Amino acid sequence: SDLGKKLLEAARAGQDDEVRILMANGADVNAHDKRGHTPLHLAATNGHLEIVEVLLKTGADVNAYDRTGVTPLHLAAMWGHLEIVEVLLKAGADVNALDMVGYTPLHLAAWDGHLEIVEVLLKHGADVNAQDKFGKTPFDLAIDNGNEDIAEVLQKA
Amino acid sequence: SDLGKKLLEAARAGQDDEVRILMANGADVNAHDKRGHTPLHLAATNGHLEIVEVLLKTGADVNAYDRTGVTPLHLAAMWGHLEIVEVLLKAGADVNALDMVGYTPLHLAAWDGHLEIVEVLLKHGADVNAQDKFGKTPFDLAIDNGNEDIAEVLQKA
Amino acid sequence: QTDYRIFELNKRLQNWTEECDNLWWDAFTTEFFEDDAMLTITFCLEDGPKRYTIGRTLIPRYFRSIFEGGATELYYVLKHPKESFHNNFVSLDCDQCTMVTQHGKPMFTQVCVEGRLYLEFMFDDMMRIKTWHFSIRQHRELIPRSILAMHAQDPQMLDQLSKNITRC
Amino acid sequence: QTDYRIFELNKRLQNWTEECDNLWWDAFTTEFFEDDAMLTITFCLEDGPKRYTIGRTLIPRYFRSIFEGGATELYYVLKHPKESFHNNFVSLDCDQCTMVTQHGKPMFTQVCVEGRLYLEFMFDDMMRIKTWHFSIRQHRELIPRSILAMHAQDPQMLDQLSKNITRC
Repeated sequence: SDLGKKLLEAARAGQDDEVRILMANGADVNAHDKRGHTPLHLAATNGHLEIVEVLLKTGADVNAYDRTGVTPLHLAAMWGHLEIVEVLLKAGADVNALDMVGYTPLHLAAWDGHLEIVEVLLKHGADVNAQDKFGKTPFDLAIDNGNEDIAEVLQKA
Repeated sequence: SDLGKKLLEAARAGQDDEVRILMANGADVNAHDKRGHTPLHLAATNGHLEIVEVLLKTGADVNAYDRTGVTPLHLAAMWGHLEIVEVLLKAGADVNALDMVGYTPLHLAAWDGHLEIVEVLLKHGADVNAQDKFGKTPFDLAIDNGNEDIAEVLQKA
Repeated sequence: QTDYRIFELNKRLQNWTEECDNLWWDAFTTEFFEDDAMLTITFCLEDGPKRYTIGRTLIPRYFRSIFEGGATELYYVLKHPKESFHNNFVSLDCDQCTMVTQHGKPMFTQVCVEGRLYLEFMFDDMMRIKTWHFSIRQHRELIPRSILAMHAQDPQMLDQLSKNITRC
Repeated sequence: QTDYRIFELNKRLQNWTEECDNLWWDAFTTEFFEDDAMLTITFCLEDGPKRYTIGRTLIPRYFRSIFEGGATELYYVLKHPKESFHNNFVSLDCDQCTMVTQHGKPMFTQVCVEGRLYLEFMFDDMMRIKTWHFSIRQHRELIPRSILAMHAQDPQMLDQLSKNITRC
């Protein structure tokens, strides 16, 4: 509750020492704000790898979805955070998880334009054929946002 | 009243034929709006010389002052209307009339930068020494607004 | 009044610095867009087809990208927009919208992307954007007059300053 | 909210055309300024002294003059203004104000005059400007990149395009 908030704040600001004080003072690691963002969502968006690892280790839900159906793996993939994408898949993050729009992580990485992040998702069995609300595939999104390397790859599966 | 308005409108839009229909239908030529603008103020600002002449002829007050103390001669001088400045002086317009700010016509012409308009005012006995609310003279205003011809002249009186 | 909302949007964008984190773009998108918002950009018909259509999760990532270019300044200028009212929502159709960005520290280029912007807004307390469609006609780039003085006598440097740094 | 008032002011200025009469400038000044308003402009300290101080009767004539230059477009950009409240009035101190004008049909130059704008506003229903002080730091002129492409090979025409068309 009270501690709930401080731990979202600290997870956001990548404040490693302050995440430990709170977790030791009993902060809920599956605490959520009005959006349905968890520490994991926040740390995964701002690229805070060490906080991702330690939250996952203390039972943070790898597959927690916000009110828009968005998971940390969606966010890591969209914002182009390689190491966090790898750590989340290993903690069991759903590679073909669907938000309210029908976006998968692959869709979001196809957009962001991170070459390796796409291959890691494809290696972990991302659906090359997944259609968002607008009938667009990761392929399509990579043409749209002008990532022609990524689209070569996506033309293979 | 009702007709009052149509005659301000027509005086503004320089609509010569519509000023005659109204004057013939009894429109008050010293009619005024919320500002205290008369047909004469309006026609003198938009440069409508013929309407100025015909209003002056049917008893329009040459020296009517709006709520800010502003006369048609102030307005003609500020907007750079030579023929209207000449017609107003001949109908007896006060050449050294003061608004709420202490502006004379000469101050306003000193600003506008109309070389002849200044000399006509000076010929008609404009005060070269008149000080606005800010202690500025027509001279000063012509330096301020970068009219160095006008200021040569004003350095003489 | 919809026009206040795009003023407030330009005002928020002023607070952006290289120092701002990715979650700033989410809080920004939460203030001005609905949870199910849609955003379409149709690009100059001098190029090929080109047409973003993205939902809410990608909108933070779209706006961020405008400043990945070197843009350090973004505002939308709406000349003579049409407000219309309906059952659930208000439309704002602006045929003369300019998206203005300024590149560089110091400023070395301004980019004006001119087109029609259509917005639908929720008619509630929050007045957030349901729909955003910007169909671009053209883009022009302006450079300081000073840069031209500088390189007057450098055919090669004038040849490079001739070239657009963006596509639209 | 004072910031809405300068949005409304930029919005009104959009309605200006060569086709507008001198009394449009009076109606404009009545909507945004008090009957006893004061307007000060302090010009670039690279030149001499230069300092307009004018009362209400000259304010219509001031704004008109901005478009006598060839300017067909005027708006004020306020980056991070400070609203403060007092007994009779609200202050708005904006250290990062840009006065933007665009010259020509078609546009051939944009003029940015950057300085501090201080406003005092009547705190009543009308929220009109009691006081207007703009102390200018600098001005820069931007030209289309296209104009530079055009005259690449014309030393003389590039020498003329080098020169500022305004002073501030």
